[PDB]
Amino acid sequence: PLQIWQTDFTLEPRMAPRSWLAVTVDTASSAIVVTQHGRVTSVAVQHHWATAIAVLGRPKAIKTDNGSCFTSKSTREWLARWGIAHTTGIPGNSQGQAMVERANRLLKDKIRVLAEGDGFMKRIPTSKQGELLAKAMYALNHFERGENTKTPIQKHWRPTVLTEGPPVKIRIETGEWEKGWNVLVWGRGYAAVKNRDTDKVIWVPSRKVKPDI
Amino acid sequence: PRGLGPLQIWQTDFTLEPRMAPRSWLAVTVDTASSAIVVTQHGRVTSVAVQHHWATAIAVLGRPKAIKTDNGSCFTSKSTREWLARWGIAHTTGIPGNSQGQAMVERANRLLKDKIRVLAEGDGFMKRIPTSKQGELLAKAMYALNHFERGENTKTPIQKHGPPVKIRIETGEWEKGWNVLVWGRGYAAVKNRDTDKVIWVPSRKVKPDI
Amino acid sequence: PRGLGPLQIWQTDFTLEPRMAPRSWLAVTVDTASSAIVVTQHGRVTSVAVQHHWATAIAVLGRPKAIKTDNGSCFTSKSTREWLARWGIAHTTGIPGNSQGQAMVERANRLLKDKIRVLAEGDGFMKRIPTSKQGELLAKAMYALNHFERGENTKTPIQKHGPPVKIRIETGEWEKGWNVLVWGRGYAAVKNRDTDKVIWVPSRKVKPDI
Amino acid sequence: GPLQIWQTDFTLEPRMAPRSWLAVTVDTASSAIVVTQHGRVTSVAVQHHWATAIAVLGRPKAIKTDNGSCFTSKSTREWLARWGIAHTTGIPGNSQGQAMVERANRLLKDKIRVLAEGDGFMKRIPTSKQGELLAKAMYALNHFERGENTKTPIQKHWRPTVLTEGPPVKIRIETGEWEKGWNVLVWGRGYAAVKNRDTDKVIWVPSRKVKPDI
Amino acid sequence: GLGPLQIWQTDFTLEPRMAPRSWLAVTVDTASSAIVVTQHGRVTSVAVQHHWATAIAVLGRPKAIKTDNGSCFTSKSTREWLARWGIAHTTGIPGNSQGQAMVERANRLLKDKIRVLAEGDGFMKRIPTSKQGELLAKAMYALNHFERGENTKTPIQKHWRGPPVKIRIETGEWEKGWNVLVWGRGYAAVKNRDTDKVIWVPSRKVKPDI
Amino acid sequence: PRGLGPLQIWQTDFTLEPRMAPRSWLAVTVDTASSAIVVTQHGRVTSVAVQHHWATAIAVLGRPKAIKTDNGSCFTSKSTREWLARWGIAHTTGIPGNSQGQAMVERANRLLKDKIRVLAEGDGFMKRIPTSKQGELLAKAMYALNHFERGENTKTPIQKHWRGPPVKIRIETGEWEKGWNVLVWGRGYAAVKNRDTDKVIWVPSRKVKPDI
Amino acid sequence: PLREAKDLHTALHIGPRALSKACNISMQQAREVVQTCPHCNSAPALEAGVNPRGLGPLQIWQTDFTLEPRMAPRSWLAVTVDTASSAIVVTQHGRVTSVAVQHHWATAIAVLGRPKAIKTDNGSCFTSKSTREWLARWGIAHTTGIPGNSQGQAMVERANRLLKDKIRVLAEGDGFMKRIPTSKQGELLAKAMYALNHFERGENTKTPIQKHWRPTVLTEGPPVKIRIETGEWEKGWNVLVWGRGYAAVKNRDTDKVIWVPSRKVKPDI
Amino acid sequence: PLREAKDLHTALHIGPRALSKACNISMQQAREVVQTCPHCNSAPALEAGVNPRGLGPLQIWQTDFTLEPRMAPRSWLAVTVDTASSAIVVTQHGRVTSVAVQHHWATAIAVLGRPKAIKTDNGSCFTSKSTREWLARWGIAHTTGIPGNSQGQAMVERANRLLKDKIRVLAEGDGFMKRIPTSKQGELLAKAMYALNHFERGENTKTPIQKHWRPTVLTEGPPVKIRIETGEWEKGWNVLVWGRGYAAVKNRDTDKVIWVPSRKVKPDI
DNA sequence: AATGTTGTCTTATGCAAT
DNA sequence: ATTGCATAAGACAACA
DNA sequence: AATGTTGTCTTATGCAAT
DNA sequence: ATTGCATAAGACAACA
Ligand SMILES: CCN1C[C@H](C)n2c(c(O)c3c(=O)n(Cc4ccc(F)c(Cl)c4)nc(C(=O)NC)c32)C1=O
Ligand SMILES: CCN1C[C@H](C)n2c(c(O)c3c(=O)n(Cc4ccc(F)c(Cl)c4)nc(C(=O)NC)c32)C1=O
Ligand SMILES: [Mg+2]
Ligand SMILES: [Mg+2]
Ligand SMILES: [Mg+2]
Ligand SMILES: [Mg+2]
Ligand SMILES: [Zn+2]
Ligand SMILES: [Zn+2]
Repeated sequence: PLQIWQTDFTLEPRMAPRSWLAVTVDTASSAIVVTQHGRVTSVAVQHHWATAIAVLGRPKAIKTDNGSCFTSKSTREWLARWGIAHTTGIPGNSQGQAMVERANRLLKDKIRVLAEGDGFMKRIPTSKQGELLAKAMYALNHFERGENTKTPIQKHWRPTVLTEGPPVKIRIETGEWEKGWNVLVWGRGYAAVKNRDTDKVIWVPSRKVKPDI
Repeated sequence: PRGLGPLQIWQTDFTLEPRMAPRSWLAVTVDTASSAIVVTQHGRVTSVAVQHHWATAIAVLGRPKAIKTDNGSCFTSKSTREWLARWGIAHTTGIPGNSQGQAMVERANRLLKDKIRVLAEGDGFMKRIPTSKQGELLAKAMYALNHFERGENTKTPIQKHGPPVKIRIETGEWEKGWNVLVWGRGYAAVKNRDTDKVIWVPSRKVKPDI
Repeated sequence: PRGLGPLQIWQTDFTLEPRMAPRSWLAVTVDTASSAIVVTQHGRVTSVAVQHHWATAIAVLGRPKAIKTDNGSCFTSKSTREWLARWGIAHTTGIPGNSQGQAMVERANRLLKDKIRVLAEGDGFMKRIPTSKQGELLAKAMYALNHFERGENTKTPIQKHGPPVKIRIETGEWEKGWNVLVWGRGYAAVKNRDTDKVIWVPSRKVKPDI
Repeated sequence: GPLQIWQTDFTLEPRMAPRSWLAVTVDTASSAIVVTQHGRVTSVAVQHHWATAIAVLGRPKAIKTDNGSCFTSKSTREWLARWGIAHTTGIPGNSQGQAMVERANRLLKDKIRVLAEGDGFMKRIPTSKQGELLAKAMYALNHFERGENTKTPIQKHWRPTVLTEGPPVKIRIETGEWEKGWNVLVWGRGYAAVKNRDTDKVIWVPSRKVKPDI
Repeated sequence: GLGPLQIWQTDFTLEPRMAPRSWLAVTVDTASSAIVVTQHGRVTSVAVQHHWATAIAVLGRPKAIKTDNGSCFTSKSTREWLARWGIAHTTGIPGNSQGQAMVERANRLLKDKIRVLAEGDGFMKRIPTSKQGELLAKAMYALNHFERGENTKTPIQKHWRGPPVKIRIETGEWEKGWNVLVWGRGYAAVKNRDTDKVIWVPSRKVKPDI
Repeated sequence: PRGLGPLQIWQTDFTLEPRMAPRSWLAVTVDTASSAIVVTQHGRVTSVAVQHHWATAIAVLGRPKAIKTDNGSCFTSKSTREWLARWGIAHTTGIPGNSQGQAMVERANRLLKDKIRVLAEGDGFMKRIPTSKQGELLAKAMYALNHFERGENTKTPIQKHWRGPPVKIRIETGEWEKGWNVLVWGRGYAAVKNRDTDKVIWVPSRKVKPDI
Repeated sequence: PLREAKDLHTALHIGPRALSKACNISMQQAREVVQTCPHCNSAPALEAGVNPRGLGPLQIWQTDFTLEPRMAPRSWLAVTVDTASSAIVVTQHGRVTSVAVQHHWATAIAVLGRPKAIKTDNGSCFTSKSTREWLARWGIAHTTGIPGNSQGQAMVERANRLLKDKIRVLAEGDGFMKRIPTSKQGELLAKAMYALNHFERGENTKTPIQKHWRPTVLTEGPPVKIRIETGEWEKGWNVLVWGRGYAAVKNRDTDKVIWVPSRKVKPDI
Repeated sequence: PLREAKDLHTALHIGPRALSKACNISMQQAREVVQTCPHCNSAPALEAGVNPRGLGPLQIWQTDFTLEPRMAPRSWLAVTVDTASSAIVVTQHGRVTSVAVQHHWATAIAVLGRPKAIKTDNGSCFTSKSTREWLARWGIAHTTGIPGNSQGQAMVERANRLLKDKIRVLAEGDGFMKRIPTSKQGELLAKAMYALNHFERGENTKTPIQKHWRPTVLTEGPPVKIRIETGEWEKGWNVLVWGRGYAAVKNRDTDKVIWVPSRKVKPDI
């Protein structure tokens, strides 16, 4: 995850004036991000992945087309600043843009679904655009698509729920710090610690405790 | 919306119900202010059916100050007139169906009938209801229409019918004359002694006296 | 002996009054904390009569949680047991005449009989009540015992329908009879059972009562 | 000894209308004069006077005065008993209960006029400058010298010295023995500086290592 | 006054001490109170020129000089002296309130010093030929560098004539554009960056910049 | 040796400049620390002319705690000592022409001669000047001497009249560079200024180190 | 002799030390004569119950508004923090309109998911009819604090202060002393987002994000000692969470979870 | 690898802990890269020099006015404290006019003696011409604090709060809830005066009055360790007075008396 | 109706090295 | 032991 | 211009008794 | 040794 991303700028008439729609999609998780744009600009170019980075993280590479605002020096300098590897492609190639096909299809489907669901047919109210975008974002990212046994979130974050503190070594009476223990609570000068085998919780002074490995 | 309080002005009328047959007659007493109701049961129109009605009505919801009625013959009967003389509450006549005397009792009859029909269809009786189920059905309709608020209002129709602490204010003083009602984990509601009103204040903003 | 809160504890019994023939089989039900008394007349002991009085008693007092009753072939019958289950109310049946729970209901029955008597002979119906007068006389006696008085209480029953701690005085003793309503970091706010007076006492001057 | 017997009377001052009634309280062991003034000769005003005089000077042991209406009246009597001061009366003008009162009265009557001519007031000073005049007269009579000794009443009254040493405390030595002959200087936190009463040698010592002496 | 070396006021006075050369030549600075006096026993163009320049010598180059319409003050020699000096000359009566009166008061104080010094040495009205310059110069020293009046800085210090910090204000904000002049032990005088006005402020209400 | 303090010690001597004739005589006084010079250019040399020069000198500049002059009959007169007692200033005497405190006076006199000559040749008078423009020449020379800097020295004689310790700061490079004097020092950091650029910066208290 | 002591306190209201030193009286009598006067002891017990918190992620959320002068002409910002995980979501608007909260929460949902409850102050548009109706449509709780103390929302308020500090740091490190160009608004906001959520703060060894997506909750806490309200420490409960500020404890039998200040709890044995 | 750390701080302004954890770096480089940014540390050094005090009795005095509702129609009170011995004198007036200020001092003068300095806030009548000339006629100094902080006279203000507390205790301990009859004003003031001056306050073993008339002052203090502003503790001074709040220390050669925060001094050896 | 929070900073402590 | 360090513990602020 | 103060309260601690 | 105590140390508030 957070390895390769794609992107494209797609039209849609119902969100006039800011009818320019930006897309960016991951590969390993197929997570989506969308931003409105009044007009496609190399600066609006900046504005998108900055938002995309915050919600997902910093990827390792990005692949796109040869767009006008995709190729100016501003974007190159900014991606260099963040240390992310650009890789342009053909405006429509499949060996490059490959997940964005399913992306665009699902995004337009969901946008149409919601736009007609909330009693609109040709123009979303200007105050109600971001609402629909956020709803589509949440629906397509937190819910499985088609056969998917997991939503994009589950693949992207591995959202398990651990219940044990980190492995920690405790100063034993011989002076050494035996590993295999996990802290439970960091109180005042005292931290309750358990043994991974006996499952006994013991209060030990904060001076005799240090993490494992 | 008259500004007078509860227990002041009443309104009485009977009604017909083929469901409740053979005891097919019903009467309800309603207040102009509280809109609270008392329901009796009978099968024939009599001066004592209202007497059964008034006794049930006066006991549940207190004594009335004035009652507006119609020109029914049994309402001026000797028995009920002696009853009212023993009561001490005045009796007034009028025209049967004006907007000043019969203000809400007819609509109360209609609403009570609608409740009885909807509950009869809820528990499974369409045409008529046996005399065994009448008491509990009337009780359920009464509880739904009285214990629960109906429509919109700041208080329910039944609602219509502390150690001393010092709290701070925005000025920064410690005024006196309040009593805590509820003692929350980090909050409290205090009732003033004179203006007898409740306001919620954080626990870290109040200290007692004495 | 005084309860903890209304609409949480109930109790009932069975009474027979020969003056109410042939529907002489009453069904008394009274609360403990709120001490609200209600009855419903019928002419035999049966599951039908028990569930009718109970369902009527549900809405005239409040939705019940757990009612304590006595042993018999009516409450323990299958229909009334499933009625208890359906209405979500428990059963705490005991000895038919147990002193811990039925002394109050027996006293209430004696009071009800005495009131029915006194008011009936005040009206002029001495021995037995006719059909058209039974409901009115029952309502009359209930009215006599709704909102005038109970007989001894300064806080009437239907008007209502802290752990103990020892405190300290300058005398040299630790006196009991105080329940803390409100607790503070450097004091306590206790109130006596008898004087029902709230006084801010320093935390040093209190300790648990037993 | 100081603060054992007091004396009191009134004095009518026409130069000081409308509050023309003036009370004077005098110590005997130090001749410290305290005065306060009231328009009307009632009770409440004169216990106000006595309270002020007590506040400025302290609580005496006995007060001698005349047999005036208020001086032995109840209010004054239980007020004084609650204060716990021994009242004394006498002949209204006797040379024992009023031995020094008249001397203080003539001294004050000279001083008030002296100052009134000093600021050029002849008949009656306006109500504004009355209190200032009284305060100036009190300062002149008390802190200065009108006798021919080397001790002002304040020097007589409070025993005013300038100490150099704190209270003596018995320090504990490391072997565990308490030891007097030491007087603390500075009560710094944790460490208190104590000086050897003989060698004038100071030393820093922990707090609990020292306890007061006697 | 706003700044030194701006306004100079020269007038002549007579002191009978140094007769027969009893005439004097004195210049006064309005904004600094610095004074120069050169003995000149004859009011002439040479005498006024010699003292005028000696006034510049003692203190420094001015931008203007205010005098009266004396024929020895607007003469061609004096006009050319001022022209080659590049300063301004303004006439007067003299005797105005705001201006041309501080010169007279300064003359009064200068002579005050000469009389007190002469009577300290032992001369009443006539002084030896080896004493007039001594007395006048001693008076210059006494008046100039010893503070006279109720100021904190001497008149010579009243002649010609920090790191940036952020201060809190009543709002609670912390504005920039400030510099510290004097650093007290618990206090500080701060000057604005632009207005260059100095106010004092508690040391606990300032934090530095960058 | 100039770290004594301004308005502390003054040095006086007589030099005979060839332009002041016929009022040739001239008494000169200088300050070791403040580098402030004041003269009067009298027409006679004597104790009366000496103290008239001295008492105007102290009015112009300030109150010295000591005034030093070469020994001789021109300064040891009883009237001069009565003047000193009237001003309560200690006095000492030295060799008439020693290097203890008179080389500075000699160089100051030569500087006065050069400045006077160049100013006179600028005005238009080569040898002699009328008795009316002597004072203006003196005033212009004094303004050049005092207000404006002499030579490459930044501190004008004014700056040394009525006026933090040097410290070294911690640079990221590894240089504890000098040229820094704290002005206002706080408990988290300081406010230093340089000696030549004279720019104020705030540097952490761990970023500083005193000088010597 | 405490009769004169009682008289002295009644007529003078003297402190216990002076009373002891002025009538040859000791510790006890000084105390029980000084506490007799009601006027000598009025204030010195002001209770401090200080405990808002949620337990697991997407349970309790907080929200306020911010006036940011640099964000002109779109200064108003809506900030949302998940109490369990301390993650932050913000959005930029021009009016305090209910529609802005409509949008701000919607984006917050898209990034973090669906929480259960949202605590907020009684803002002019928080309790609006449309806002409440739409919130019910989404089906999440809403609980306003006491009407007037912007202190029950202390978490979102502190997050507000921190975000203002961070955004000002970025802006004036980018060379913008007074305000930001309309172009750079979104870049600054997103950079602040990535800085805050994806990097741990202070000293905790856990990033807010992986705190949120990988929460750790104890199923059975350790035994502790508890300052039960009666005034003295009691033995026999377990602490669920013990934050730097405040902690939550659980009963051994009733299994109640309550929020108490950390001072009320100390470790068992 | 500190190059990426420098970039990350410059473009992102990260705390040293996260920078160390995110680029495999340690204590030092994390520090000296986080202090390079001028924006990462702006305020956190606010100087606090807090020391008004006098040395001997009748040397320094303070004064302020008080609005006491119970004292109507003469609510205004003038309070004076001797900083050396903490004695108090209060006088009652109807207006804040200069004449009242004239009256208050000489009454205090007659009780405590003649002081030398009277610090006060720049009241509308303290700086009045008549007050100034009369004070000069008496011939003692007059120093005003900074114009606006009623905090430099903290001693008179604290004694003001104490006196208001005591007078409230006396008034409502006698049966006057809201205000005082004219017949009770003077004796209430006198009793309040007597209580504070002639009795101990807190724990100090020396009465304020016997402090004033029988003061003790050390002629030579003991050696201490002194936080000279040089950064650390300098050795070689002696403390004259060390109050619980704050202290004064003396040089051994310069013979300087200085009022210094008590944290800046600790005992020597 | 429904309660302070915590990053940043300063001070103190103990161990490990010298 | 003395110095320095690595750590921990404690304190302040401000946000409509 | 020229600066926090301290009584009151609370908690922690060591000794003395048990 | 445990509990209790006597003291010491530290914290809080509010004065126009
Ligand atoms: C110019 C006439 N004048 C006053 C100005 C109006 N003032 C006067 C006062 O007496 C006070 C005053 O007592 N305090 C109380 C206070 C606040 C904080 C502290 F730290 C402390 Cl030792 C005292 N405040 C102010 C004030 O205004 N702003 C804080 C005040 C006054 O006499
Ligand atoms: C009615 C709509 N409304 C607000 C009222 C006006 N308000 C609102 C706020 O957001 C704040 C706010 O943030 N703070 C800052 C603050 C002050 C002290 C603290 F302890 C914390 Cl934790 C926060 N104060 C106020 C305020 O009421 N009086 C200072 C406030 C708001 O949204
Ligand atoms: Mg808010
Ligand atoms: Mg807020
Ligand atoms: Mg003031
Ligand atoms: Mg004040
Ligand atoms: Zn008291
Ligand atoms: Zn930075």
